Amino acid sequence: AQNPNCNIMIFHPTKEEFNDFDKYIAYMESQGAHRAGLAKIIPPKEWKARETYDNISEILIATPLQQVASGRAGVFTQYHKKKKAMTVGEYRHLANSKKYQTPPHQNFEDLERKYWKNRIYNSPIYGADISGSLFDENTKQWNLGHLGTIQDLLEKECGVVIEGVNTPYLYFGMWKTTFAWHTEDMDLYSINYLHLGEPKTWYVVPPEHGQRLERLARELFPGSSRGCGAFLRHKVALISPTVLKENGIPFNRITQEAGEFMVTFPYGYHAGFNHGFNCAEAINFATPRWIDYGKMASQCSCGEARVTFSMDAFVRILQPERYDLWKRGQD
Ligand SMILES: O=C(O)CNC(=O)C(=O)O
Ligand SMILES: [Mg+2]
Ligand code: NI
Ligand SMILES: [Zn+2]
Repeated sequence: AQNPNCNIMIFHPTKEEFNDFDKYIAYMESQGAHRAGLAKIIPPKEWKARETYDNISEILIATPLQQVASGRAGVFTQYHKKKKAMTVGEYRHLANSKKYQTPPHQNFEDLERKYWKNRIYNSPIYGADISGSLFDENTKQWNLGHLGTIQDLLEKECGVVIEGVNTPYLYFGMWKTTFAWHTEDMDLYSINYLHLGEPKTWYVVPPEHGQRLERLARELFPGSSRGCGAFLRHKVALISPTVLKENGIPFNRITQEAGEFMVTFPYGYHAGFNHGFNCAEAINFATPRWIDYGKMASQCSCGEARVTFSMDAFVRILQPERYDLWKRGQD
């Protein structure tokens, strides 16, 4: 078995190897990369996502989210308070203000210590989940707006044509902006490209050990657990590395820098935080290996998780028994 300790693997494809996206994912999996739940891909030196970032300031962040925490430093939830619209140039200036900017620090480890010590005492503002792309249309390789769609993958594997579309999302971050512990919708893959700015630190639980994280979460968030049998689908709970180590949960960590891709694998729980002003682009995708994960994915039916139009068909075809109850949650 390749990668039996479930370490995060880092790949350096050549420009020739960067042509065929599906083939390269399958290669990484041949080497055991999926066992970690997360992999890093450093693009060939010849590749670029676009020519410059000099003209992005007029993108609108229609609904910036202030991420307000409750709990203790290592075990907390966050809720998202909607703020007034602002442009990316206005958000960048905010991120760089004395109230929100990254503190002085020695290295990524010192910054990580400061994040876990102090996150709960601040409410950073995240421009998350913005439909759009920063890849140039002429970028042919690993262009997250030109991937094969999940609907087409389901159709190729299972023969059933379904409605729905699959487009990317932009994320504008600042110091302390936080992504809570989650797997993807329908336990899909994700791919995330850090276009510019400061790093993003990731934490990940191997897919084979995901249920250990779920059991800990039920213990740490006991009211939430009674409310919903899949409350991590709400994307609000944070647990620190120190707490995970105290409770014996297997996990790994890595920091993504500008110009790098990350792939999350089916049922790979992940969480993390931004170091400072940045912009990322991410999208879900599928492979043949995902289908069995999609069939088994948990679902929130309490009403909180509320997701996209396109998840309907995935539930309806892969999980027909759950469909009725899940759809009640959506309506
Ligand atoms: O970058 C973020 O805030 C969150 N991204 C992801 O969870 C992802 O790419 O799967
Ligand atoms: Mg612009
Ligand atoms: Ni994710
Ligand atoms: Zn729920």
